[PDB]
Amino acid sequence: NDYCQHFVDTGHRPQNFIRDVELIRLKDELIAKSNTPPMYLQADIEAFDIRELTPKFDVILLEPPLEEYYRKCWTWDDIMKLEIDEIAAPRSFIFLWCGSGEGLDLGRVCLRKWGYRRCEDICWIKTNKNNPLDPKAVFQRTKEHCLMGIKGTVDIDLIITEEPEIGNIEKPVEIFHIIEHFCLGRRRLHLFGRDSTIRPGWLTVGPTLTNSNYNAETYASYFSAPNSYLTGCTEEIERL
Amino acid sequence: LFPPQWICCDIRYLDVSILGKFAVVMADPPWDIHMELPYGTLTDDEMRRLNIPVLQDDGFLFLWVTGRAMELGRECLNLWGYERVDEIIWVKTNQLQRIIHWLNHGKEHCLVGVKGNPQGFNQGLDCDVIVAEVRSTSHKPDEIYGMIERLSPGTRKIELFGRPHNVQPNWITLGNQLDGIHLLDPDVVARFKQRYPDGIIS
Ligand SMILES: Nc1ncnc2c1ncn2[C@@H]1O[C@H](CNCCNc2ncnc3c2ncn3[C@@H]2O[C@@H](CO)[C@@H](O)[C@H]2O)[C@@H](O)[C@H]1O
Ligand SMILES: [Mg+2]
Repeated sequence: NDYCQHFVDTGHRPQNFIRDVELIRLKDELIAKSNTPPMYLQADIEAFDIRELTPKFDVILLEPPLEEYYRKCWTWDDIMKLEIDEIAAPRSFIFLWCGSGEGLDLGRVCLRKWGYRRCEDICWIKTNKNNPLDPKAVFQRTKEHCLMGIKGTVDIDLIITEEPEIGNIEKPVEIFHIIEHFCLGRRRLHLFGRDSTIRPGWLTVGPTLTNSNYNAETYASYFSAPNSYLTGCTEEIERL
Repeated sequence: LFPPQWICCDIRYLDVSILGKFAVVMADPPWDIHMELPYGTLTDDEMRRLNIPVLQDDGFLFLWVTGRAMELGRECLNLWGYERVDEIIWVKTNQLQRIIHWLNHGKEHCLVGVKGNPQGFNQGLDCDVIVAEVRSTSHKPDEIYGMIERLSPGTRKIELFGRPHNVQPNWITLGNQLDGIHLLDPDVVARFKQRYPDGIIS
């Protein structure tokens, strides 16, 4: 069966016909125990000195509002001028949502500009089971890319969900599960998150947040010794 | 001349100027990713030096990439004069439509580059995701040829580093695991005889 032909005939995207969507649940439980309380800060990131965000992060998840998500938007001009390398830990990771257009190229420049190399290309494949173009596009675009970068010395690289309703820009929460299952460290930063993305074990910073609770000293206190090097997947260290 | 055509050769040394101009170029190059490799590979410089630019005036390049060739392929694509305008993902399934360093890989990528200004192509007919079953090793799916034919029907196309299973109507396949030289287009046959009177690339 040729699913490309079928999509041309019926409008059903080939990904509509992918099936299947011990236990890694103890791991999810250990992640849940070591998670810091959610912390969040409203900040207009264009006008913001990100150096105030401390300590340096083990994971950064970067979700700038691209113009192409809407059919304040950030261009790739704005994005690559962010000083991400000033808040990343010497060994750390980035997950950068790049869209489906020029972001697949300009996002790689960003990663390299900030000192990372790409190790994974995670593809969010959007099904249209419920509802069966950029001028330069050759094909209908049915996916977004989240690039994974590393600096310093169980899951697949695909997320499959139904295409969200027009105007809805949320990315699949599955991206958080992939990141947390990597056990990369406990300082996790989500840039351009929203009230609806705030989540235990994460510091969320974005312009549309309606409330803040971030305090750099309080935040750093979660990783003072004996907890400085936890992966986020191990039992807590006992006190008194 | 519509039927399949092919040239067994070393694509490094073949004078591709004898082949004319193509609406579509596709390649699945033997990128030198750091491994032993069951086949022979091309260094980054040999990939860069390939004479892709002479093959098209206006049209599309399809370039399979993996590993660090996702970045190198973009370099080659831009050095050869193309702009990357799309990226096809092949989701690899088994016969039951289930998907087969840090993450396990369920997919392979195909960069789509444009050069010049192609006109009369049917852009937007297909979508950028392929769902299709794995065949032999490093065997890309047949669905790509129907996508390419709907995009540019009846035009001349050329594949680089193809294997015998890759030969198709409207395509000229080059590769070093093909069997000999099968040419039918009279223009191509004439220029080949001129460039290679004794039938050998060196
Ligand atoms: N200067 C040059 N000029 C022209 N063509 C060249 C070339 N230098 C390399 N080529 C040719 O470009 C093609 C590259 N295609 C990328 C897809 N990868 C594989 N290609 C072929 N066989 C494979 C592959 N993966 C696993 N195998 C298995 O190993 C084999 C032997 O063990 C076989 O038994 C398979 O089952 C290939 O045909 C090369 O020969
Ligand atoms: Mg700087």
